[PDB]
Amino acid sequence: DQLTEEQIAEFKEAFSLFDKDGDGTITTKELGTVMRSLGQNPTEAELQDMINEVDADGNGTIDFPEFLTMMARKMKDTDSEEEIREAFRVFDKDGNGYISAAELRHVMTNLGEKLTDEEVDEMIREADIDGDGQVNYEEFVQMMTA
Amino acid sequence: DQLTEEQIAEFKEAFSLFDKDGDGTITTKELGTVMRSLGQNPTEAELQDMINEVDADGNGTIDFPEFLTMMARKMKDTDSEEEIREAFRVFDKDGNGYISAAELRHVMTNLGEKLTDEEVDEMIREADIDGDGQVNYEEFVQMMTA
Amino acid sequence: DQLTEEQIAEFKEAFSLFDKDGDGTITTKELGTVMRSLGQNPTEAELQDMINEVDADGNGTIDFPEFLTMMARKMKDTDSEEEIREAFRVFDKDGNGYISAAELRHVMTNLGEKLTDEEVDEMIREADIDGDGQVNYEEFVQMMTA
Amino acid sequence: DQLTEEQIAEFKEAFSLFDKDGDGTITTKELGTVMRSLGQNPTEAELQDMINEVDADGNGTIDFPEFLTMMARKMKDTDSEEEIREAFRVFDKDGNGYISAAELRHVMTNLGEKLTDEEVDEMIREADIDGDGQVNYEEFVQMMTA
Amino acid sequence: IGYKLGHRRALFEKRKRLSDYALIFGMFGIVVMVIETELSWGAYDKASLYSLALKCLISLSTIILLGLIIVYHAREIQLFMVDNGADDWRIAMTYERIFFICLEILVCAIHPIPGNYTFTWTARLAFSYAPSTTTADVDIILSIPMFLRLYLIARVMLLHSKLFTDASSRSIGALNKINFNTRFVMKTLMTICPGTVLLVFSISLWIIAAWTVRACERYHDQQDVTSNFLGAMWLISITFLSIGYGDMVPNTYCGKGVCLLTGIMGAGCTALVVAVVARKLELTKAEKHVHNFMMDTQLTKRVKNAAANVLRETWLIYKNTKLVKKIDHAKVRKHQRKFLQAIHQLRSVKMEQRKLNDQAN
Amino acid sequence: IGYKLGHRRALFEKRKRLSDYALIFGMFGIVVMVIETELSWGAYDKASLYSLALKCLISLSTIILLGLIIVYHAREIQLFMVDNGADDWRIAMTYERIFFICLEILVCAIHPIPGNYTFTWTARLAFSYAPSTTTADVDIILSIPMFLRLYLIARVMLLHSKLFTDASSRSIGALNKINFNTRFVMKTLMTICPGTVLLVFSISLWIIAAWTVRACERYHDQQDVTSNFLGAMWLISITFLSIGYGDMVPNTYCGKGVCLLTGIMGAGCTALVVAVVARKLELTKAEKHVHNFMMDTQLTKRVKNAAANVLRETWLIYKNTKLVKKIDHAKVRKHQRKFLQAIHQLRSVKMEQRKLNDQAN
Amino acid sequence: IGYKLGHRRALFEKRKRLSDYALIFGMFGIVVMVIETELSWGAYDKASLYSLALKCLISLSTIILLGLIIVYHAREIQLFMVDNGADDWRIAMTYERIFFICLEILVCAIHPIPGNYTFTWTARLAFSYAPSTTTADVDIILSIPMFLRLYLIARVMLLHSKLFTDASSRSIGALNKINFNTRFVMKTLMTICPGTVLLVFSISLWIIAAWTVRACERYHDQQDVTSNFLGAMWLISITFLSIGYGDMVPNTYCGKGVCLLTGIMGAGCTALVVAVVARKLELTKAEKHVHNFMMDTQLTKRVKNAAANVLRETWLIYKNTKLVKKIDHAKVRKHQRKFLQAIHQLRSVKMEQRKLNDQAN
Amino acid sequence: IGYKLGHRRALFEKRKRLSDYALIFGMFGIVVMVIETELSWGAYDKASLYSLALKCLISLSTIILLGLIIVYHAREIQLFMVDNGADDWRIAMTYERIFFICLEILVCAIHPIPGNYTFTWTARLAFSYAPSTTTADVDIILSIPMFLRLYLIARVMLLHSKLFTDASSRSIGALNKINFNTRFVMKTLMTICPGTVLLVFSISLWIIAAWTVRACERYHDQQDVTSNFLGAMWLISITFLSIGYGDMVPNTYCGKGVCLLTGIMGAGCTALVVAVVARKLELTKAEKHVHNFMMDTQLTKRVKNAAANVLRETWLIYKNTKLVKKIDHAKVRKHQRKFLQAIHQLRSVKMEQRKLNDQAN
Ligand SMILES: [Ca+2]
Ligand SMILES: [Ca+2]
Ligand SMILES: [Ca+2]
Ligand SMILES: [Ca+2]
Ligand SMILES: [Ca+2]
Ligand SMILES: [Ca+2]
Ligand SMILES: [Ca+2]
Ligand SMILES: [Ca+2]
Ligand SMILES: [K+]
Ligand SMILES: [K+]
Ligand SMILES: [K+]
Ligand SMILES: [K+]
Repeated sequence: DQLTEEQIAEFKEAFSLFDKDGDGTITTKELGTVMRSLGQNPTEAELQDMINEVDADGNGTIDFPEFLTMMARKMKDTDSEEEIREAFRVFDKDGNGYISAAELRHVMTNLGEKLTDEEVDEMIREADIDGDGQVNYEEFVQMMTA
Repeated sequence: DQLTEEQIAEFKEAFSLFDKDGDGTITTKELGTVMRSLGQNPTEAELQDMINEVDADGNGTIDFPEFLTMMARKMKDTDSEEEIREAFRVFDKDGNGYISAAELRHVMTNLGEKLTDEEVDEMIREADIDGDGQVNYEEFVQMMTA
Repeated sequence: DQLTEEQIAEFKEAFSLFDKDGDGTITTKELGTVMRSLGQNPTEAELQDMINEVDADGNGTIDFPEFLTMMARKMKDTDSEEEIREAFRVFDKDGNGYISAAELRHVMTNLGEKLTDEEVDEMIREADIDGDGQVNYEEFVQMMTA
Repeated sequence: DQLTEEQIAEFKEAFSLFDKDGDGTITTKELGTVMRSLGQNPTEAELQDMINEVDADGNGTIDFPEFLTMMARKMKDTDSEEEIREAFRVFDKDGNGYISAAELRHVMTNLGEKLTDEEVDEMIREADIDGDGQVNYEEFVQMMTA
Repeated sequence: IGYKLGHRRALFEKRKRLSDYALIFGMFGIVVMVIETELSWGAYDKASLYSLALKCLISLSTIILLGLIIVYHAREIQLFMVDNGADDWRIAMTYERIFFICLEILVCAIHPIPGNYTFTWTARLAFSYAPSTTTADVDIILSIPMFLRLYLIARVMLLHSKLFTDASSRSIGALNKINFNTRFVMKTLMTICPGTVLLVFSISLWIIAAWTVRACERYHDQQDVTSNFLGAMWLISITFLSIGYGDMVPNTYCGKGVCLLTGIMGAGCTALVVAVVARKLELTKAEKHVHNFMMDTQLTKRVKNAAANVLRETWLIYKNTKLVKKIDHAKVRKHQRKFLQAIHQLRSVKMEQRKLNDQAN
Repeated sequence: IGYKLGHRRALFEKRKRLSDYALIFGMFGIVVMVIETELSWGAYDKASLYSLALKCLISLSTIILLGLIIVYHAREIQLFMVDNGADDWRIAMTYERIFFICLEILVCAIHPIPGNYTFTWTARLAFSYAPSTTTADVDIILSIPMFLRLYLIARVMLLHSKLFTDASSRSIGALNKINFNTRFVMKTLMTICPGTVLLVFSISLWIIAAWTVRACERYHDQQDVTSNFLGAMWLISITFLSIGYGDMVPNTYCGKGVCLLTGIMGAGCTALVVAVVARKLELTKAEKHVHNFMMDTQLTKRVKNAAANVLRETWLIYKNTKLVKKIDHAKVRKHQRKFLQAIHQLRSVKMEQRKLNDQAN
Repeated sequence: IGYKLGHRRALFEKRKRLSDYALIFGMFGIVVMVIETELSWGAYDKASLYSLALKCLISLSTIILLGLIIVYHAREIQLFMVDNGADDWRIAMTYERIFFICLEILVCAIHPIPGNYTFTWTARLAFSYAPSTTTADVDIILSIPMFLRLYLIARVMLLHSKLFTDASSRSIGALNKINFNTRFVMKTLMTICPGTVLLVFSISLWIIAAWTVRACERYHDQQDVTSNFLGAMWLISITFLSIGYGDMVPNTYCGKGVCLLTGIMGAGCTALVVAVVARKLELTKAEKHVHNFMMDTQLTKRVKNAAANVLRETWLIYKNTKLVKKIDHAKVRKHQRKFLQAIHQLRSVKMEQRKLNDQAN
Repeated sequence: IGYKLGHRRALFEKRKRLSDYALIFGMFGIVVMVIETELSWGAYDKASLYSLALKCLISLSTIILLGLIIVYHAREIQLFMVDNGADDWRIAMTYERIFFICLEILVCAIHPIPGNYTFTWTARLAFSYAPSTTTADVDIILSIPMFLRLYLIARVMLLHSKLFTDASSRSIGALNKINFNTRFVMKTLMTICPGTVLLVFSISLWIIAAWTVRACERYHDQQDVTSNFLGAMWLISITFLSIGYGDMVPNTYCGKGVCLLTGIMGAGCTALVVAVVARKLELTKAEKHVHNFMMDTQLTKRVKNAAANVLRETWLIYKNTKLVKKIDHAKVRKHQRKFLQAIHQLRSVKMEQRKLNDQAN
């Protein structure tokens, strides 16, 4: 199947929305143009971080092969590899990304369905990859290892 | 009749709306205060000219006897010797006040009920108080002599 | 029946709003944040006086024990020890809290229920705390002595 | 088939809308005055360019004969000598006017009613005023020669 | 100033006083007419002494009312001459002041005169289309128009307005170039007290229209349908709301005209009520702010509660898959369903939170 | 440029003049038809000389009207050729200009021709479901459609508009690119004079619909119910307001169609009236400022008056408690009640004052 | 703290418990009355043991309800004394408090007492105007007013709201000086959930009004018209929407009162629904921006497509005029028509684009 | 990429294609039912071969429709498994996906089966209250519910929307967190084309409701009142606008239900029309600016014209007073009246111009 000729032109129409002067490059200044017209005024770091993740060539701009991959993730109704991140970032402190291991005991025993002490005790002892009590997203990657 | 005791407090109550803290005088600063709350932001000269006319004492401020006289004329439904000036100021250029005599000839021929040429010809007679062709309001006060 | 388990925890929820992160410390910067979202932008001296009164420790902030006392007086339907203060500050001259003795005679004989001259005469002769003709706060506390 | 006395006065009323001081002509500075009241804030070049075309005297101001000719164009329901200008300026970049000859090949073949290659082929071979690949509005005046 | 501000006070008082006796003598005649009309139907007849005696008390009141109206207009002329500089009473006559005086005289000059006169009346009955003919009296024609005398109440109410005689208000209006006319009061009232005038007007119209309908319908009703006072009240109420007529269609054009007027008034009042309800339900700043505060707190709590379940289900699945050797797939699929539900709930709550926040910003 | 502007004036005058004779000859036929229809019922019959003589005056007017319409369209074609650059009349025919000419011809070509023709008509009566059969004439079918000739009034009114033929407004139209089309006039009118067009349209519809309903209902009505002009007026009025039918349901499809149209028009007019009432109630800046000023003054006075009573009651309580040895508790209770009432009133007035001050900014 | 907050919670709990037993004993009597009224028509008669036994269970419930109301008022008095600092209980007696207690007692004291009493009832029938006389019992008079006991549900609902008994919101309420009144809850609900209260109120009114109408009409109806439950439901529904009565006009006044009340409630609900629909159609910022983006893209594409045809037709005309010697004028005319159409379409699309852009800026 | 966006395309096409055959087989049965119901009344009877032959063509279509629905749901399950990471069909069953499948099956499984069955039907006639009993067939019960099959049109219309399968729209929605739901299309349509959906829905409801009412009323109507198609159309139209019933009250309950539904829909549509009319009357910036410009010019001209007359009358008075010896006072007083009129006109025009200017600033 892959992509048909009619389908190829479809992405070009969507690709042309981010190429005002062509060049096959999606620069930082171009993002600021479209976001202002969409009721957004984000900081420079936000757009700098946004383009950073969706950049694989390393030049700084975005080409079609990177554009095609990011669209497929959007087409998915639910990205199961992102929701766990959002739950961590709700309880995240000052953007460190390293959550205290002792803090998780309270949020699991009381918030939600009140998980039992014995089960959450097994949770922390298996999540003690750090060995000191400051867990991070490294628990998430082993959660989805299979 | 003059003014009865219950009428004494009536004007003072209205006078108290311009006398804030027992000033006893109506200055420029207080006048600008009430005008802003009434949706007006006039220039300094406008308020200076407004208080200039009602400054009979000469101290630079409005007194209660002065206030009584000016507001008494405002009770009239129509000040007879004031609309003639307004009509003159409509046909006035750059606030000079010297309306050209030849200008009155044109406005009386077509604007209004179209007086005849011989009618305005006699009108311009005695209109030149000196013989140059400029009249500010000496015709107006001559009109209301009796 | 004061330190009941559910009611103490409920006060924590109310106390958590004014607690920034984890400190039983309420300062001038905290009030500015909460009042801004409630359509209030008071002057610096305002909240400085506000926190001053609800301060007993003397550390320049608000403690949890002080929070209970101030909440208790707000739950009461009517504070009889502040209404008389309101009736004095409406008649306050400039802000010093000094009201002349002769002023009270007019506001009592005319404004209100038209109190008799003999009654107000007995009022002032007893209200003379020193004998100069100016009462600030001692009259109110003398009224509510018993 | 002339301009009667009623017609002459009719244009004066329209002409008086732009002759504020009765100068017999219009200055370029007062164009922004009427445009501001009509919800328009054009740049200096726009108003400079607008008066440039309708300036026949060359002094730098517009005379009545130019104004009379201006209305005649406005009376026309469709000025056929300006519609082609609009179409050309749609397919125009950076206001150069030097439209590429190869660019016209693609639009005619696909964009529109799908003209054939043989039809468009004769267009460039005739539109080549010099033979370099850049076409201008001299093709348009050639179209409307007869 | 005494010649102007002292004299002007006397004219205002004289004009104000003359508008109360006129109202008293206008209401007296209406009351006497209603009593006489009610009592002349069954208690006695039009050829008795009671009828003549009770109708001779209306002409005297009408004459007094006309005299009072003339004196009031003369005093208004005097006030106009005093106000605007003039020394000739003929200047005020401007082909418009004359017309309204005659209109007032004609309106207030109608009353049932003494005597005994009759005429013939014919009508077509409702739902049966049968002719009906009776002998009536001319007093019914001359009594209903006297309800037009109610315009005096508006004048009395206007002349007693505090915002109409006060120096401070006059000075502020002169400063702001506002117009103190006989219509501004209505616009102010429709804002300060928009729910009282509607009720008063509705009740007055209800009672007057019901009485008028019953009085017109007495002559051709023999089955006690449209001649009953409660039936007339119900018919007026259901015509005001535009529901229908039922079996209460009048046999007379008088009732038809009254019903048409009631329907028009009802439509206007419904439009006004719709506008008032539209202009009432909006919130002020304080309640909006406190509502936003409480909503933000509740949504934050719900966000935390929803975010807990995602981690709970993820841990449950991971523990149940690679542990204790064999696995029960039913539990695994149940936990996967719960995981998806938690994800969807979290996404919905986050979207609602962001929408409310950006709206409240 | 003298040729273009001078010639363009003549075409406009010729086009404008040709639209008045058409209106005169269109109204003449309607008037004659109404008179002939009224007089052919009881005065004379369709087999007389009066009917033929009076109906022979409609065909001539129709022919003149058709000729005038054709000349008007020819002059419009000439104007279109002059305006846009063209030198051939065949360019204007665009399959849409042709269709409207035929539509106009068909609309204006219908009239009752001379002769004496008949047909058979059957209907079911209301409230009784009884069949009715009469013999009628074909002239009733050919006369009612002539009311469609009223579209000429709109054209005459439009061509006489100053805002349509003013040379000064062209500059502003160019500067703002506003469309001076045939619909903008209604948009302007519904704002400058929103209460006159409604009244004119309502009265015209009322009279025309009542006459048409009576004209169709004359044939099958033998009890003078729906064939009476005042009854038709009342039925149209009560259907416009959507109150009901009473006992006035027509026995003919004419009445049903006219009543349906009247109901639709009434619903639209009610919606427009609601919108107008909503638009006509907001205040301007000057009156709002004056209102705020007066409210602030009154509220300040009320605040002082309420604040006096608190101190008064406090002093009364203190004097009555620790003085003259023995005390009467009833006075203490009364004074405490008054103290609480004064406190509550003061709090309420302060709240109203602060709310008004916060709002008025 | 101590007595200030520890004791204040006990009073609230005592006051809250006393409002549920009152509701239970108020609903029990209504249910028993409905069952007894239904069963006393055909099953047994008012001179049996079943009637006495089943009506003796209402007086006991009424006595218990009165006792509970008195205890509730005493506890409210205690709370008021605690919350203000007064000592004597007599201070709280302020007339307005006394009047409402008596009003509640009178409202809740009415019930059908045991016994066997009768009276004579007469009415006029609809559409026939025929008198009708029956012998009825006094229990119908004493049972319908018991539906006034439904005011307790509002009290129970109010006392159970978290937004009224939350100590956290007190700080914000004091800061913003917002009045937490018994009416604020309604205004908040009309915004958070504006579509649920309307449905609940409509269904409750529908059922209660239909039952009451049938209970009135069963006495004088012998043809099963207005005494049928489904017929009563349909009559209430069509009166609520103000469509008409059909042949469903009641023969009794207590049916007319219910119909009038239903019409008034329907008018109010229609106004509220109009306001809600008006407030529910606004678009938020994000959707507006997305719509503008899509519209701009589509309009740009249309502009390019329209601009191509102008050049195409110009080239076709030029090729067809000065080439291959002899020329067919039909092709030239067709191409000129297409050229003009393309010009007009391009102008229209450009105008729409500029209008959308300027309005979206 | 492969698989994704290549395989997902095939599932979309399969799902879209399966929704058209379902619509065709759903409309075929409705058409055949209408023809059979019309022809079974007078053309033949239920014990013939035509009836059996024509009713045997509905069961086959129903079976095909059920098969298509099942296949569509299976493909939707496959798409859901593809989208969200899962490898088991049992995960999708969530106690809600199952319920809607059963609801669809029950809705689309009803049709008139072959055979000849009868039942007894009793009703009360309108305006006469007379019982009526007939023998009917069970096919009337099993045919009307098939109009519920119209929900497929919404699905077909939604799946064909361009704004539903556009990558650019999805990208913008991601950028703005836009929830592209099955209801958002209605929200957009009520703004882009608010006058077409109302007309289409009104006409469809009109025709379907009229046919259903006539189908109910054929059984108990012997006087051709409510069984006539045009009469049913008129009754539906007058119930939609809530004018009344006239003499067209149905004798059946399924007519009453249709009338109630029509009334509710009419009230909702009236509210929507009011909102649309309110939204469609505000002006844009360009026309407002042009209107302000023209008004300012006209007011300036009127100000000059009014100001001329004051000076004119002053000069006339002065010339006529102290000249030509004796004076005629009639001319003097006439000129004074004109002077006052000119003053008042000038003041009014000045006030209006200043008000317009400050409003337009
Ligand atoms: Ca770039
Ligand atoms: Ca790149
Ligand atoms: Ca001063
Ligand atoms: Ca002075
Ligand atoms: Ca702090
Ligand atoms: Ca502290
Ligand atoms: Ca100039
Ligand atoms: Ca020049
Ligand atoms: K209605
Ligand atoms: K109705
Ligand atoms: K009705
Ligand atoms: K409405």
